[PDB]
Amino acid sequence: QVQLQESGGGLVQPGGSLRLSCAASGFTFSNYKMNWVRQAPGKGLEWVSDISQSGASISYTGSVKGRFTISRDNAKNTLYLQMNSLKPEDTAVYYCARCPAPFTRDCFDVTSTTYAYRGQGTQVTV
Amino acid sequence: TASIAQARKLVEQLKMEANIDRIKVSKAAADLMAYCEAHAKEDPLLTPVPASENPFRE
Amino acid sequence: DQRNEEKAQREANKKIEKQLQKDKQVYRATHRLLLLGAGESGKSTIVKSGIFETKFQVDKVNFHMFDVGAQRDERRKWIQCFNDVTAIIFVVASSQTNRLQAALKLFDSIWNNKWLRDTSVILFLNKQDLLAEKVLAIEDYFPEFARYTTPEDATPEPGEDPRVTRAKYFIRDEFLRISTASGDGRHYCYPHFTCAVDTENIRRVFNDCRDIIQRMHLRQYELL
Amino acid sequence: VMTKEEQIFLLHRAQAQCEKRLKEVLQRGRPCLPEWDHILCWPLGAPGEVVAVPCPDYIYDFNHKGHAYRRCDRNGSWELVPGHNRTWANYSECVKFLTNETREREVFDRLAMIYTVGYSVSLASLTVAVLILAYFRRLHCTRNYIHMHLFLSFMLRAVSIFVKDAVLYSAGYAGCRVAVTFFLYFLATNYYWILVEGLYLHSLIFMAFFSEKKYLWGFTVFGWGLPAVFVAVWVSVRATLANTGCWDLSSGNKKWIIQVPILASIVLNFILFINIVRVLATKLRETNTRQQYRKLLKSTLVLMPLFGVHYIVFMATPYTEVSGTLWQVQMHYEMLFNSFQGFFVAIIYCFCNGEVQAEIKKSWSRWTLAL
Amino acid sequence: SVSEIQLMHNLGKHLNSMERVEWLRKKLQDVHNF
Amino acid sequence: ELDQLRQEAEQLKNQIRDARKACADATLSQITNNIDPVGRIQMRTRRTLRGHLAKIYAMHWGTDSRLLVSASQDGKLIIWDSYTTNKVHAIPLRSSWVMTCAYAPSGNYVACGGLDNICSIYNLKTREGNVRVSRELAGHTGYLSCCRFLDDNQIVTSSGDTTCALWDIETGQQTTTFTGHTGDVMSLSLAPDTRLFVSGACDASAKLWDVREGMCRQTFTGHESDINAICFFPNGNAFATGSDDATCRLFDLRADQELMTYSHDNIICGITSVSFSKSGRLLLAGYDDFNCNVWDALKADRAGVLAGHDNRVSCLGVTDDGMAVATGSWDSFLKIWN
Repeated sequence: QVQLQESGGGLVQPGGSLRLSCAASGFTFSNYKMNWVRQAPGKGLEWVSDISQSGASISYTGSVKGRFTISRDNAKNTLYLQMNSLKPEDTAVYYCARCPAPFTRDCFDVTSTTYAYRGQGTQVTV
Repeated sequence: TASIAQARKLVEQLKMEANIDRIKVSKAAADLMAYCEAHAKEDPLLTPVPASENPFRE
Repeated sequence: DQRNEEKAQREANKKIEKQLQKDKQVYRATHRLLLLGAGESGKSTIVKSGIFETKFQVDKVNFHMFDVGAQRDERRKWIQCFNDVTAIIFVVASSQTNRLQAALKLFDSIWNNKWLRDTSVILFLNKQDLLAEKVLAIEDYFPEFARYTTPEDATPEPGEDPRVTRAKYFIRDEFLRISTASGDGRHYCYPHFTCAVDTENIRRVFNDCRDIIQRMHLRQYELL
Repeated sequence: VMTKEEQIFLLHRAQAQCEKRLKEVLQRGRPCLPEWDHILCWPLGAPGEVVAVPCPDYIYDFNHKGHAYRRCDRNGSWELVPGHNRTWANYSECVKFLTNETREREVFDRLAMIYTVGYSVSLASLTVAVLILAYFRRLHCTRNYIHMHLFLSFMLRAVSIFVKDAVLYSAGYAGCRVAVTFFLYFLATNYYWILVEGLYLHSLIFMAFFSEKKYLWGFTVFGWGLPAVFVAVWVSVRATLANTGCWDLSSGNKKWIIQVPILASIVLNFILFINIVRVLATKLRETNTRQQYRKLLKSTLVLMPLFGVHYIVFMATPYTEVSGTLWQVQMHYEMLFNSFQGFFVAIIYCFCNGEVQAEIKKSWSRWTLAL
Repeated sequence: SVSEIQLMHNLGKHLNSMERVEWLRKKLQDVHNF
Repeated sequence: ELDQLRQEAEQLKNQIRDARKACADATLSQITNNIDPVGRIQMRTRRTLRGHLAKIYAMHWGTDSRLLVSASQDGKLIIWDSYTTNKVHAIPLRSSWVMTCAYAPSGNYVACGGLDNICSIYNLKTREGNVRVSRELAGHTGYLSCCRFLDDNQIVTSSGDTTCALWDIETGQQTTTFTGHTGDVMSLSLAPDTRLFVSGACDASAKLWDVREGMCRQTFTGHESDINAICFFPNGNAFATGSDDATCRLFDLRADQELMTYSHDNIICGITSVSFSKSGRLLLAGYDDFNCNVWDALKADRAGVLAGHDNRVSCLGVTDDGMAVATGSWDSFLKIWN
């Protein structure tokens, strides 16, 4: 089954650093563009970062540029996000999301309320 | 939180689908094989029909 | 013996084809548009059941605009139905949640879909009045705004603030960055600035559809 | 200035006029009496002298400033050439450089060779082009229908020119006139289908809201009927006012019945060409500076043979003397370009077309897949 | 002008004049010699 | 009381996983190894049906194997006589975006549907000679993706609101509601006895349903992307699914597993349509790369390619007697192969 398992959340007094991991089983991890989406309390799903099939094209939203680094490891089926210099407004549940189709540049509905290819998430609190 | 009731009915569904009797894969594969060989003569796509007995040209 | 039951079929086919020849002319004379927008984007304002149809007419040309009402926020299976449209009218609240970035991601998905490679987008950058009202009273969410210089090819309005001009052209450049990175001469983007009160939006859509038809006819001759 | 028949008339007309005078004088001293030598009416000759007569004014190719001579005997008789029972005469002043050669006889053959090789190449390429267009049903558009009409017009032009050359140049009967009439008709149809190409592209850009069947039928009738109209008017004027020989020779200013509509189409298509390249320039600059200039150059170069913008150089040139430099430049240039226009159009709009190439690739691939 | 029709007219006039200039010599030659 | 419920669900998933793993003693490839291949299967296009102005999404054969209906997004249902290439009806619709069409096995009715969230039934057998709307079935909150008749009075629909529904046409009211999917349902396939049907949604899952009681019997996973087409095996004991991951897969109902995968390294486009042959030996699949590949079901081989369309193949269908196959595509043409 297409399953995504996150880890690495917790508590960071403002200014610290965390690393989030995402274990992926059930599909060819190299054919898929991956995403990181979060949900702040009393808010909707927002888009944080994405990375291509090979880690060539990388993008971030403006509020996290210079602070987060997304990375793949296509051999061990894992995805990472290095959260450096955390502000107190970064508290959210962070989800590891997958684009719905192999060999594509578009990812339509990763930030939807009911999206199938997305894990249960991890809670980081600052 | 609707997640509680959703997880409840999910667990109910999973135990409903867990205890059902399963047959061996050899058996069902042989069954598909036997159906495919027993009906091979009545397949126009697998064994094309003489042209006089064909509605889509003469 | 059975030919009497074949001439009836030929007569029925004659009648059906003689009707379909009229349907073809009424079909090809109409320009279908898809009105897409995000939340709180003022889309229902510029409009002035699963699908809401709306027909209008500019200079003897019949337009047919469509808006998705009842569908969920998944979009990857019903947006494929909207090839063969003359343009996609995309509305953005250009002013809680970073909904400008959500609009940029939706535009990037639409511009780079395997099936939407040939459909053009008419971009309506809305709520310029609220944009001015807020910049009079941004680089936190867009770091490159601290480095952004207003383009010297700007066409400002008389007496307008050099602040709101810079903000609006920054958002337009954020969309043109996606628009110019791909396309290869298959589809075009038409950005506009629309306020709360603008009757000129229908005329803008008309001119843009005319441009799209002209460029398609030219590409059929390998002239562009 | 005179035809063979007209010059024969002028001679016999003078013969009949002199016949009256010659009978009045010859039937009524010892001068040498006027004689008819089958070209000129000799004067009364002085005894023993050479009799000088001005070169006849009714023989076009004589030097009208000279005189011919015969030798009059002292006894009033005409003197003979020593050793021969013929009267002595000398016409030098009149006809000594009478044969002035055929230098302009070489240029004509050269021009014939130029346009026959060009029209053969064009005809072959256009035949295979219309076959390729008519076979594949994927390329059945209105644009391709108009292209097929244009190609047929090119081929009928070439065939008419070949038939006219075969009939006229190896008098006054039906084969000449039918060949000439069909030649003029197919010329006119070619020019007007070039015009139709221009008008169709213009309407396709500048209105873009068009009824396809109405306009296509109107274009077909415009491209095949008005040529028939003014060619029929030319034939009706010729058969009533000239009806002379076979109609290849011009007859007094009624050549413009066919030749004014063609020049009008040329100038109109030039105007439309200018408007089209203007619109292309605006479209290329409003989409965003060297690639845009290169693309505009390629586009105008590939539009040149379709709109036919090379007739504009010499469409206003009057009828020029056939040995001047202007005439020779005009003729060589026009033969070379008119003969290869259809070849260029076939290449650009059937062979270098991406859709036709894609269809050919697909068809050949599945043909080899069928082995 | 149209170059094909002009070429036809010029060639026809040339051939008419050639026929005339050959008849004229023939006539001058056989009239003067015979 | 959430993590405990999820761990109970997880241990139930593990029990299902190893209860399936204990049943796989041999593979379908191990058993059909010595079976003779079918050879190269060459087909020819016999008819090309023309008349639709825009792309074709759906088609369905009649049970007489002569008539077929098609739906195009210009807003017409055109019924064809496949033997003579004649049009029998041309039905104008009140909504252009049709996405599904169904033919009733009685031959009297046709059902269309699309982004209007409504299933419209039409009556082809009338007194005045005019095909009119019998009833419009409302109640779905999303678009209709698939509809299949059961009788002249019952019809099963599939919607983009993650739900299937059973309808009673004479009353217009939804009888049974089939819930359980987490993504939009794209395809349905009825069992040959009309007691079961299986759905495939955009959550990489297939589900079996009991039409009578309304209960989910089995859930099948294994695809990596959204399922776009389901078809039953001709005996009702197996089915095949095509997805956006360029693989078809075969599932059993008694073994609750996947038996075969049909994939090639040269295929990187999704699958739009799936159909078996009458013997069940051939699996026909329409792809996004404008072609249609024929597969051997008991093996994993390509037996042939149906080439000839110029845009995305949207719909496939084999007649009830297996005499021909019909393909539609976004080039607005129907082709019949044989």
